[PDB]
Amino acid sequence: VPMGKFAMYPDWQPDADFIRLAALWGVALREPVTTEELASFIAYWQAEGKVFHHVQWQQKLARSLQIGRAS
Amino acid sequence: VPMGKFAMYPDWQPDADFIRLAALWGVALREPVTTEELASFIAYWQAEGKVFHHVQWQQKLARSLQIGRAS
Amino acid sequence: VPMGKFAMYPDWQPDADFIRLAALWGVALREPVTTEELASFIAYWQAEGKVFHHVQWQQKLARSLQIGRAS
Amino acid sequence: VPMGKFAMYPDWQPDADFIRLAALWGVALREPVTTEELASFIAYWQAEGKVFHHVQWQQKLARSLQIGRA
Amino acid sequence: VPMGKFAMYPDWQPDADFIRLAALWGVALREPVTTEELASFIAYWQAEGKVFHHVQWQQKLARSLQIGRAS
DNA sequence: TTTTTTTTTT
Repeated sequence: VPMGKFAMYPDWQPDADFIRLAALWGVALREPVTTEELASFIAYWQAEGKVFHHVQWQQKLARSLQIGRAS
Repeated sequence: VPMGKFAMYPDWQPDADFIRLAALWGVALREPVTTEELASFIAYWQAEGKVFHHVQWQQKLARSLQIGRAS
Repeated sequence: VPMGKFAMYPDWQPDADFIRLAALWGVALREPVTTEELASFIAYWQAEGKVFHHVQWQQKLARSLQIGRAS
Repeated sequence: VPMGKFAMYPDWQPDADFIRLAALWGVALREPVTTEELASFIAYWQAEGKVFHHVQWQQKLARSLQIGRA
Repeated sequence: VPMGKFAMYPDWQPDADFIRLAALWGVALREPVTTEELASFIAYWQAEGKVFHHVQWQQKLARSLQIGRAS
C-alpha cells in the first residue's frame, strides 16, 4: 500500500490480521470479509476520492461492515 | 453519466452490466430492473436533492432493490 | 497533566479527571470510555500525525464519543 | 475590557452585546453563548498559548460557535 | 485613501476593482466582498494597531478572504 | 488572520 494518505483503489486490501484490529476498535466480526463486501467498499470510496492513511481506511471498512451486517 | 457528484434526474439509467455489478457487490438479482422500480427510485431521490457519483447511485439502487424485493 | 504539544501515541490516556472536564465542556457521558473507543481514537490520530496539547486531545475525544454514542 | 495582546485565561468573557457584534461580522446566532461552550473555548485557547486582542478573541469565538452549532 | 502608511479605521474600503486585483494576486473570488467580512477585517486590524499602505491593506484583505472562505 | 474525524429510503 502507499505511504501517507491516498485515495481508495481497486486492488487495495486490508491487513491479514484485519479482524484483530477491528476487534481492538470495538467491532467484533464473526465471519471474514467477503470479496463482495470489499469490492463494494472500494467502489464507493474510490468514486468519492477522499484520501486517508491505510489504517484509517481500515477503520472505515470496519465501521462499514458493522452497519452492513446489522441488516 | 455526468462526471462528478450529481442530483438524480428523470432520464438517469444504471449501466447495461448493472446486474453483474450488483452481484460483485453481493446483491444477487434474479430479475432485471423494471421501468417502475427505476421511476420510483428516481422520483424519491430527485426530490431529495442529495448528490452522488454514478457508481454510488448504482449501489443505492442495488441495495434498494434488494430490500424492495425481499418484502 | 502532560505539557506541550505532542503527537498521539499508543499508551495515551485521558486522565481520571476526563469525564469531569467533558461535562464542563457540554458533553455529558453516562458510562466511562471503553478500551476500544480509546484504541480507535488513538489509531486514527496517530496515523494523522497532528500535534496538540493534552486538553485539546481530550476535547477531540469528547466530541468523538458524543457523535459515536448518538448511534 | 482586557487590554493589549494576551493569552486566554479562565475568567475571560466576551462583551454583553457580543451577539449583535457576531451578526455584524456575519455570524447569526439564534441562542446566546452557554457556560460550557465558553469553558470549552477558553480551555482550548488557554492551552494553545497564542495571544490576541479582546475583539480578535471575540471574533474567534464567533467563528467557532458557527462551526460548533452545525 | 490616506497616503502613506496608516492604521485601519471604520470607514475604510478597498478599491472598486478589488476583485480584479485579488485575481492578479492569485485569489479568485467566486463571490465578491460582503459588508460583514469587511467589518470583521476592519475590527481585527484596527485592534491590532499596525500601519500599512492602502495596497498592502488590500492584499491582507484578499489573503484573509481566501483563508476565511476555504472552509 | 487562522480550532473543529465521520456510507445507508425502511
